[PDB]
Amino acid sequence: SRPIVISGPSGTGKSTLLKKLFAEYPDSFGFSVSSTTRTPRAGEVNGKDYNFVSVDEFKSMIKNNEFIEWAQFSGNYYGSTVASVKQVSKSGKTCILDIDMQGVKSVKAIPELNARFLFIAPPSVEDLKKRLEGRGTETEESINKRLSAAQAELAYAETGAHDKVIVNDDLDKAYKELKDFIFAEK
Ligand SMILES: Nc1nc2c(ncn2[C@@H]2O[C@H](COP(=O)(O)O)[C@@H](O)[C@H]2O)c(=O)[nH]1
Repeated sequence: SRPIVISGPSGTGKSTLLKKLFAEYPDSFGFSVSSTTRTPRAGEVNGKDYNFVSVDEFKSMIKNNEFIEWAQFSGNYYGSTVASVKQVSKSGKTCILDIDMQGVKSVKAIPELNARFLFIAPPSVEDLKKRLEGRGTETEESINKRLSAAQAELAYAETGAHDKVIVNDDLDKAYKELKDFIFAEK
């Protein structure tokens, strides 16, 4: 039951690594489903990817102390709840939290959770830029901000804040590392 917090910039293939994990070990791990006020994307199931809540409900959740941690990103709110983590743990599975660097810093400050920290790094920031540009979705201005956030995360990883850093420069290789880390148990 030590929760594993996984973080890393989007574009690293991080969702595919976890997709594989939950495919191979469906009865061993439970995902912490965060609440968010952003709008759902095609493919996302409310209650599975996120619990999509209004701003009035997310404010009520803040005032009633329902979060382990919460942040804002691009004007929308996101947070991990006490009740989603508690339900996975009482099911008897290992809780996995997929959160950003602000979320990592916050859970670091909660000794009680006793979490493990795994960071999934891009091959390099230049490579991340190529993937984000190759998607065609982002603008010059959002990509620049994402690269600046990924540089801040890599500098924070060199303080020794995570228990393990995986460089995802090949999915199957990073997936073998991820399972080696996890099933080591501590
Ligand atoms: N701190 C924190 N960050 C989160 C949480 N859920 C998702 N994030 C993040 O906020 C960003 C946006 O996620 P997206 O909108 O793509 O699903 C990503 O950096 C992702 O890691 C949460 O519960 N807490």
